Amino acid sequence: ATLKDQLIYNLLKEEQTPQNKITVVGVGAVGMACAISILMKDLADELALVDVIEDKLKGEMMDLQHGSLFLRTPKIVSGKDYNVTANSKLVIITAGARLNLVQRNVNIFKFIIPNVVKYSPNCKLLIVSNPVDILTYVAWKISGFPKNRVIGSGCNLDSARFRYLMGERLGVHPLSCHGWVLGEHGDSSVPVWSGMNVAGVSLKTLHPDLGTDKDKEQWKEVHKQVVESAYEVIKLKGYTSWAIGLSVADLAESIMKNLRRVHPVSTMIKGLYGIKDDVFLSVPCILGQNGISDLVKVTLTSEEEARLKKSADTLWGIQKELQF
Amino acid sequence: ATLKDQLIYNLLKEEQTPQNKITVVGVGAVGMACAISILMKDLADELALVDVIEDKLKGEMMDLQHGSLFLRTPKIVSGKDYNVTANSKLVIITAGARQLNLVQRNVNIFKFIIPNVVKYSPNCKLLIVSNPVDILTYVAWKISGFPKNRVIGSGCNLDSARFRYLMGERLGVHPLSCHGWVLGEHGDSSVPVWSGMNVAGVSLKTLHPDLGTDKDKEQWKEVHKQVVESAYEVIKLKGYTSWAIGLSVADLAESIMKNLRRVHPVSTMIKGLYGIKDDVFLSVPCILGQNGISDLVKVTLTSEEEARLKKSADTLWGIQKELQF
Amino acid sequence: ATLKDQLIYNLLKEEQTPQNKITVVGVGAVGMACAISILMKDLADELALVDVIEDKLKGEMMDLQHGSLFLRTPKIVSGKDYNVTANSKLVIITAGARQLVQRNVNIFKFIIPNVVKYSPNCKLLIVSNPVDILTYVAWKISGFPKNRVIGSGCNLDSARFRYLMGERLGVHPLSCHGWVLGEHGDSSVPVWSGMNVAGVSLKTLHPDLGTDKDKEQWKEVHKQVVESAYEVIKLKGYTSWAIGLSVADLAESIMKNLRRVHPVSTMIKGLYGIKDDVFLSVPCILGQNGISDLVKVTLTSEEEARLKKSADTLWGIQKELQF
Amino acid sequence: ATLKDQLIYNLLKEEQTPQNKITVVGVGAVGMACAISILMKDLADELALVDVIEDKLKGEMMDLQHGSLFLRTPKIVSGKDYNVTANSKLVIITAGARGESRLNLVQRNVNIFKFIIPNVVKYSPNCKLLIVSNPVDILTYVAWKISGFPKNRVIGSGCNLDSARFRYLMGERLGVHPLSCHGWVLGEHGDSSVPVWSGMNVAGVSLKTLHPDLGTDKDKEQWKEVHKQVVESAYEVIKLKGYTSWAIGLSVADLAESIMKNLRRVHPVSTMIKGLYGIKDDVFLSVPCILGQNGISDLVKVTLTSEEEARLKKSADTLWGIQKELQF
Ligand SMILES: NC(=O)C1=CN([C@@H]2O[C@H](COP(=O)(O)OP(=O)(O)OC[C@H]3O[C@@H](n4cnc5c(N)ncnc54)[C@H](O)[C@@H]3O)[C@@H](O)[C@H]2O)C=CC1
Ligand SMILES: NC(=O)C1=CN([C@@H]2O[C@H](COP(=O)(O)OP(=O)(O)OC[C@H]3O[C@@H](n4cnc5c(N)ncnc54)[C@H](O)[C@@H]3O)[C@@H](O)[C@H]2O)C=CC1
Ligand SMILES: NC(=O)C1=CN([C@@H]2O[C@H](COP(=O)(O)OP(=O)(O)OC[C@H]3O[C@@H](n4cnc5c(N)ncnc54)[C@H](O)[C@@H]3O)[C@@H](O)[C@H]2O)C=CC1
Ligand SMILES: NC(=O)C1=CN([C@@H]2O[C@H](COP(=O)(O)OP(=O)(O)OC[C@H]3O[C@@H](n4cnc5c(N)ncnc54)[C@H](O)[C@@H]3O)[C@@H](O)[C@H]2O)C=CC1
Ligand SMILES: O=C1C[C@H](c2c(Cl)ccc(NC3CCOCC3)c2Cl)CC(O)=C1Sc1ccccc1Cl
Ligand SMILES: O=C1C[C@H](c2c(Cl)ccc(NC3CCOCC3)c2Cl)CC(O)=C1Sc1ccccc1Cl
Ligand SMILES: O=C1C[C@H](c2c(Cl)ccc(NC3CCOCC3)c2Cl)CC(O)=C1Sc1ccccc1Cl
Ligand SMILES: O=C1C[C@H](c2c(Cl)ccc(NC3CCOCC3)c2Cl)CC(O)=C1Sc1ccccc1Cl
Repeated sequence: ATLKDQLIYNLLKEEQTPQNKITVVGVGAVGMACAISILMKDLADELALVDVIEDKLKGEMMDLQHGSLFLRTPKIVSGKDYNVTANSKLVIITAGARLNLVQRNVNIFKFIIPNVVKYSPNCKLLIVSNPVDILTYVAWKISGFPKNRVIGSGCNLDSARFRYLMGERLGVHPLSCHGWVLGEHGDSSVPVWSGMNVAGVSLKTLHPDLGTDKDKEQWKEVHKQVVESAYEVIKLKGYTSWAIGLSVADLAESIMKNLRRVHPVSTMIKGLYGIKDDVFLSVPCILGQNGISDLVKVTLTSEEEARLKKSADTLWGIQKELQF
Repeated sequence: ATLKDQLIYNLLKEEQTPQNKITVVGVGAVGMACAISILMKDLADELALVDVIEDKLKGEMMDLQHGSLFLRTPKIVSGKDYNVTANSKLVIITAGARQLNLVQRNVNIFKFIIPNVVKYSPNCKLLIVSNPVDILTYVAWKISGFPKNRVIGSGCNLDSARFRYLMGERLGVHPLSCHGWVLGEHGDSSVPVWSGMNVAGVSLKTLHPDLGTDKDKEQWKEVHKQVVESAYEVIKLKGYTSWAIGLSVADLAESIMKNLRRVHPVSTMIKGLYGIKDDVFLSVPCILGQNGISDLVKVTLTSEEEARLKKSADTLWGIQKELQF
Repeated sequence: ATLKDQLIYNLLKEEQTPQNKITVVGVGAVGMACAISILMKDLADELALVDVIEDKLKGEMMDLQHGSLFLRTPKIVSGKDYNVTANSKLVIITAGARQLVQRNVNIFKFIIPNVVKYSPNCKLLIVSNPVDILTYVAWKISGFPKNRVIGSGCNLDSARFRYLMGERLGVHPLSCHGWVLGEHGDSSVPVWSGMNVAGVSLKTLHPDLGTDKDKEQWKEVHKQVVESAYEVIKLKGYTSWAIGLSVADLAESIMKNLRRVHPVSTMIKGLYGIKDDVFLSVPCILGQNGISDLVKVTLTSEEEARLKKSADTLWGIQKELQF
Repeated sequence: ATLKDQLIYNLLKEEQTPQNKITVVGVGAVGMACAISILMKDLADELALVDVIEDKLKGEMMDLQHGSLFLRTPKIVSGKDYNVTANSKLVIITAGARGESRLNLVQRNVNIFKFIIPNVVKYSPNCKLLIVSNPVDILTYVAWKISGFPKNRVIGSGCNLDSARFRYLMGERLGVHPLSCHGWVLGEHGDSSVPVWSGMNVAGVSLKTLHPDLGTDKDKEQWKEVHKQVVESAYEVIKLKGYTSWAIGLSVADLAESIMKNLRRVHPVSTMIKGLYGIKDDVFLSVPCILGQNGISDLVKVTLTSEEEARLKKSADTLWGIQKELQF
């Protein structure tokens, strides 16, 4: 016999499958921050890591594995083969690298998505890789999954950054500062001024110039700073990890726990705000165990609606020229 | 009136001195992992970041600041100037770089760090991470002039954390329930205490007398060898180590900030113990509270285990006596 | 030498002052739920319990003490003497039996001076009913500034409202935003204008929201907040879990200096035409100094009238109180 | 078109089976403490409450439901009908009623279990049973016999609270946190529990090695009193507040964490100890068990002294004597 057999008597020995499994595809700067944020929030009972670079993949896995004593996730596995992803509740795509970007990542997704669907056919896909709104469509098209199980990060980080800036401006915690950034993630995002409030008190009601160029306090700058900061962190640090890692983990929480909380995430907007083309844009979504079960019908101004239609038109133009 | 004045009526324009403040010196791979682990464990009400590279420092601070919505730490500040560290309860040194050269290099760095830290937070607890951790904890203690309790070195905390994971894998039991102690000099010269290795109070050395011996048919010595091998393997594979050390440092921070009085394998002034008569810092099980190392566990070591600690102490002192401050 | 001396070497046996201490006065049904909710949220490094009934007080303390292994609060102390409360950051008053005005005042006449004596720089969190009247009583006796005297007020009312709204819409209470303000209890005010999900005003989509002409009768959501309160009392005899969790949430904001907005009772003199020393619930920024700032909610003529009537009613009682 | 339809567009109505469900049977002092501890530890996505007293059950459910804003458990349901328990991963039995004999209590609670257990198995056939109701060691057997579930899916609280109280007392004595103070109380839960002095340590330093008279009557520091106080305290809390809730509530939640999360942590819980320590009868006693998604997958073979072994055999003999006279 052995010391294990000497010390421990076994009752049953079937290698039981996990119940709450999460997969992170692309153990990059973003991917690894999502991983640690998920592990510390105790959202999964099994974490699977997938990457093309086998050496980095093994090292990242081993590093997380050594922290097991301080974690409540008993199984951290990795592999270049997608067999490690089998029966994931949530699969997060943070793969690629920081029109060429579109084309390059589409080819990467051509392999990633069919492999993911092959091992976890009833999973929820959370796309992070940029352009997130275009790649969510790419994933949805390749997977053949229903629109609810294809979730794009979209304006989640944008709204997270907006609520922080608003929070600093007012000297109130971002949790209590309510604001919504919707539409196309990035530069072309839309700040919904009407929805901006603290304790149900509309900021646009108290300050009618809110978001206009006429504004003496320059509140439009709060949205400009969301865009400026993104590029500033890239200029300073070379990458972004912590803010996106935490935001992705927050979405994962609502999904894994079936919380039914409203989040600003990229979804099939076709049929809303006059949009006709198969494009994904960020709107407030109820996130549960089935992904996006319900969508909040935000009342948008003519100006706000126009911007979402223009984003949709722009995004479709690229999407129609894509070879799957 | 501004929209802020229109929306909010002020009772008092604040501001209390920081209450549960933590400072991270060196926003490197290790430093930033300590930062995120501390932020997620809701240990501080204020986090301060210090580095020589201002661009990276500002970037790392801003990135953490954007995640504020998902955090319960209302103030994340940074700066090259140590004025940002003022009134810290715990100051963590993760400064320098990866890799005698590393000793004299990091000693020179500490000659500025430590006096600046003491200047702004004179009643703080120092948590040294930068390598050689055992030597640099002494360096910090000497420069600071702080009592032995307020100078805490990471030491064999990560070593024991890695050991408990490996032991855990071997036995198919969670590392939390697998008890083992790696003590002495952090790194290659660490000591696995085979007498203390247990699960549910059942001594593994009692059941398997060959435990941690050359004749070990199951080769349990490899569990300690793998702790050393893994360290260099992660370095070969990804280029650095962050997550494992980040989590371990946060666990120590928890006992220090919350005054938990939990026992941890950390580097402390081992003079007067195990025949050591020199001013050297080695890892032993320490009770971690609001005053740092208030008490230490007197582990019964074998003549071979004691000899290793004395040899480590002799080696470490040899370097330490030739150091200039 | 003793086994303790043989096993452990001591470096220092000094100081030991509590950095994040919380005190619960009145280990009743409400008090004990506040205690467990605080302990599990890891908000204090020391918990102190005070009561007149010494037997129950010791029993409740010992029970919590046995759970120490599963907690991250190293010191749980109790006593009829307020010496146990010394150096508290937050003191919660859940003392005096449930139904009441003049009775609890006589209880406070001793509780508050004893609390101030041992923790003079603490934040007071009043839970004891009538919460709005007793917050004034505490503020008057303590002599503490407006910010360090916090009343639970409409925190539980809004918590119940957001749950009901949440059920109605099939959305989590966290994402369902609504504000119940004014006098805690029956005379509370639902602010329909502030009611929203993702910044989308429910009153904008449904103009009949919280009126009599509402075919969906959303005015029932507020009625049910009041009805439920009395229903839980009819069914289980008391209320503990809902209030315990709500008090812990306020405690979190205070202890961690979060600066989050909460519906809590504060000195409302100078707002909505109120000229008297009365405490009513308004959205307040909660931190290390308590109520540092308050949100100036735009109220309708009817909403304002209700708050003025509550203020008038509350002052009428308060002016006839002997101090 | 209602305000809900105006505000929210629906993608799917697709209501799925609860993934991480927990059921609490008996919303008493113990039951409700287990409930709040579980809710705050974010272990379930659905909590179901069952009791005979419909009014108290509705009130307890509504009270928890109002706290939903401060919780991460989206569904809190209750009912006298066990249809509410359907698809529960873990079912906890805290259904009982605490100047009566111990034999009156056994058959009293067996009559109660004769309805509870078949109803639980009917709606959640692949669940893990966590027995709390006293005598826990006897009632875990009763549940196992009625359910027909394998040994692993029938978990009794046993000496979990006993060890939790012991580690607190040891912790106070040494001025070290209970987490860092390691000790094991095994065997029959209650008065007849066994303190395993060989396993008593801090940082792997055996206390019995440093102090050989540890736990003996010889003991100059009288460490055996640490175990006596575990028993004395139990009755003292009962004398003082009339019941015990917080300590047991937290302990049950800790077990639930290991089960729900499949942590594979070692816990002192009651399991069938047949063919171990010379016991040949179908009896459940507390030993260190590895708790995962399948319940008790493995058990730690603790080296016991002749005296320690004798106590476990005597407990087993006593427990079987009652168990063989029971009707099912
Ligand atoms: N709010 C949002 O939606 C945000 C999105 N992002 C995006 O996240 C993505 C990832 O960013 P970083 O991690 O910083 O990039 P990176 O360069 O650090 O990491 C990408 C990783 O993916 C791996 N990878 C490449 N091809 C792969 C394949 N076929 N299968 C699996 N793994 C593969 C690479 O080896 C690398 O480890 C980018 O597209 C970036 O723009 C970044 C910030 C915010
Ligand atoms: N168990 C343990 O004790 C472990 C200790 N370590 C050690 O931690 C240390 C840091 O490692 P990494 O972060 O990976 O190195 P790194 O190269 O990523 O980071 C060091 C950082 O310190 C900064 N720095 C340098 N001089 C400074 C000064 N005067 N003031 C402030 N900041 C300064 C650098 O700019 C850099 O950002 C190393 O000495 C390493 O050996 C690593 C792993 C485990
Ligand atoms: N949202 C809110 O503001 C709510 C407020 N409450 C209120 O909380 C209060 C407490 O309720 P329960 O705990 O259910 O009452 P209870 O009858 O269970 O408990 C009150 C406790 O205070 C103790 N006590 C009495 N005089 C004392 C003194 N001088 N010093 C210290 N302790 C003393 C009693 O011995 C008893 O243990 C009531 O006034 C009740 O109306 C209840 C629910 C919600
Ligand atoms: N370490 C351990 O194992 C401990 C076990 N216990 C035990 O826990 C049990 C419960 O204790 P308390 O809650 O204080 O008792 P209690 O009197 O407060 O509560 C028992 C509850 O079960 C309900 N109940 C009765 N018959 C039922 C049935 N057929 N179906 C569903 N519910 C039913 C009652 O209506 C009541 O609400 C007792 O047997 C007690 O000895 C207590 C402390 C520690
Ligand atoms: O989408 C990203 C990706 C981003 C990033 C990465 Cl990871 C890498 C590169 C860039 N940009 C540049 C770098 C060189 O010059 C052209 C493109 C960006 Cl912008 C890092 C980042 O923060 C975000 S979020 C965001 C981006 C723009 C506006 C608003 C928001 Cl919220
Ligand atoms: O102390 C460290 C520092 C270490 C590290 C870092 Cl951060 C960076 C580099 C190295 N290796 C090399 C690099 C060039 O050639 C000589 C040294 C190591 Cl080894 C990375 C690491 O894991 C640990 S912990 C450890 C180290 C050795 C044995 C046991 C343990 Cl627990
Ligand atoms: O203030 C309280 C105290 C309350 C309680 C307690 Cl703790 C004790 C007793 C009662 N009522 C009765 C009991 C029998 O007949 C007379 C008085 C109430 Cl109503 C329990 C409780 O839920 C609240 S909050 C509330 C009260 C009324 C409307 C809206 C809200 Cl939010
Ligand atoms: O099992 C229980 C049930 C217990 C309890 C309750 Cl809830 C109620 C009553 C009693 N005793 C007596 C008192 C009056 O006459 C009949 C029975 C006990 Cl003992 C309360 C309690 O703490 C425990 S744990 C325990 C019990 C005895 C020794 C050691 C431990 Cl760890």
